[PDB]
Amino acid sequence: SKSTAEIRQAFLDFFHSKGHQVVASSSLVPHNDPTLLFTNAGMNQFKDVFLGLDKRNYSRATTSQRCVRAGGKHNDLENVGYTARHHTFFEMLGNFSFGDYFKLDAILFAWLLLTSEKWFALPKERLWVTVYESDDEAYEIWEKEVGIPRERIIRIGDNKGAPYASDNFWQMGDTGPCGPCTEIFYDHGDHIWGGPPGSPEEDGDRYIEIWNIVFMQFNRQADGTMEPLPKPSVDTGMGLERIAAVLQHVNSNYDIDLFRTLIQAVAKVTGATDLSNKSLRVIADHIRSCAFLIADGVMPSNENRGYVLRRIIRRAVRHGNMLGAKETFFYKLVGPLIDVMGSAGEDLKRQQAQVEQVLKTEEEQFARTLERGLALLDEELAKLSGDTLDGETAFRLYDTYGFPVDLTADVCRERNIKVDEAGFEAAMEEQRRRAREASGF
Ligand SMILES: Nc1ncnc2c1ncn2[C@@H]1O[C@H](COP(=O)(O)OP(=O)(O)CP(=O)(O)O)[C@@H](O)[C@H]1O
Ligand SMILES: [Mg+2]
Ligand SMILES: [Mg+2]
Ligand SMILES: [Mg+2]
Repeated sequence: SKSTAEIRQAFLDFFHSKGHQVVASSSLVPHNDPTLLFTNAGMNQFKDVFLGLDKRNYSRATTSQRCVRAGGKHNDLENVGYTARHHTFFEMLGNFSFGDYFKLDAILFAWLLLTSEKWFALPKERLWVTVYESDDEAYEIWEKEVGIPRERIIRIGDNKGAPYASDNFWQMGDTGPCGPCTEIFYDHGDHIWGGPPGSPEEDGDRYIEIWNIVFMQFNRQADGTMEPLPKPSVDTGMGLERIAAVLQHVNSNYDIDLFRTLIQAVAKVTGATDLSNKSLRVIADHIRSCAFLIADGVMPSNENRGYVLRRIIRRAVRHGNMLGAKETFFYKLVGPLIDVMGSAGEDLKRQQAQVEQVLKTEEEQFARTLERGLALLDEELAKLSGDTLDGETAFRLYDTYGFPVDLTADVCRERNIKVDEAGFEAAMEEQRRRAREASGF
């Protein structure tokens, strides 16, 4: 089968050959949005083009966008290591039409790439699609132009309990370009728990969402009102790792060549003996988000973007501990990461020394308190009655040992114990009040 690298290039080559302009991935740091924490979709760099405020020399584009979903609208941090299909850092393969082709040709491009003998040659019987319930045009295309049997075409309405709140209405922000979308799913087999989309068991890893094709129609305003876009457009997004899994005949994103190699590197530097566990997969994922965030200019801190980075670094170091790592390890995975990323690893390669030093410093700093915090936590979980750790202990872990609340919660989750988050937030504010009271400002 093709390697992840070959799949990335094949996708871009397909669209370049179909008249699309190849455009480089944008940074993980949003160029001009204070609002958005990290780039979480291929659309972000084209946002103003879809709005009609910015014009390109080209009417169609294609990119492999590095994305991080670890906060805000789309936060997948707590899915990492629990689902087959979620990363913090991942690449979104996209094709974009800026007032060019619309619904029919978008759907055909996708079906061709996925099912053509000349291209990915996936079997049609394993593919399922969804459309926005009111999108009769997309439905008819799939049914009569592509020939999907009706039993594999699923209409999805406002299933998130509000107007336009739907798995088939795509909107990356509270404002900005958005629209109904049609999505292609692959059935990984009945040995896997989960139902098709539109069932209460859709969240299972059996029917995995591969490719999301958005029909950009509206600009959503702060009033929540939908203003029509000047030109109807197309924004699609396919997960590189997810399509790599399908193509390499594996069910989990972590079973693809890239992660098999990365996970091996993780086991090597930590001394882990298991070929896979939650922690090996978590660290493999985290090095990608941490290294690439640093390479894109994000520095660890206790505020905003810097804190999300710091939080991810520290969770990876904690998982390293659980594997039994005996020396500073996390920064040692930057080399191995650069290598598995191929052409998408060249920016990181340039900044390898900087990134390794940031990660080494951060891990060494946290190591001062980690084991002692873990001992305290273990001590408090042993004397705990009930399924919830009080927010006082969580605050103590934070205040003295530098455990972010989600790191503490991550440890507790593994033992079937919850963390009283409100109790933690209350403790945090009371300290803020003490700081105001004493300082006087
Ligand atoms: N955390 C993540 N890890 C890996 N791939 C992801 C991802 N989030 C999204 N993708 C991929 O990017 C594509 C387009 O993004 P979209 O915003 O539609 O994702 P989504 O959040 O609907 C997928 P899911 O329902 O599985 O979370 C998806 O079809 C999926 O293939
Ligand atoms: Mg999601
Ligand atoms: Mg989805
Ligand atoms: Mg989607």
